Amino acid sequence: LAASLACAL
Repeated sequence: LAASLACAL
């Protein structure tokens, strides 16, 4: 979840 937030942004 954490990495997917960073990736999205």
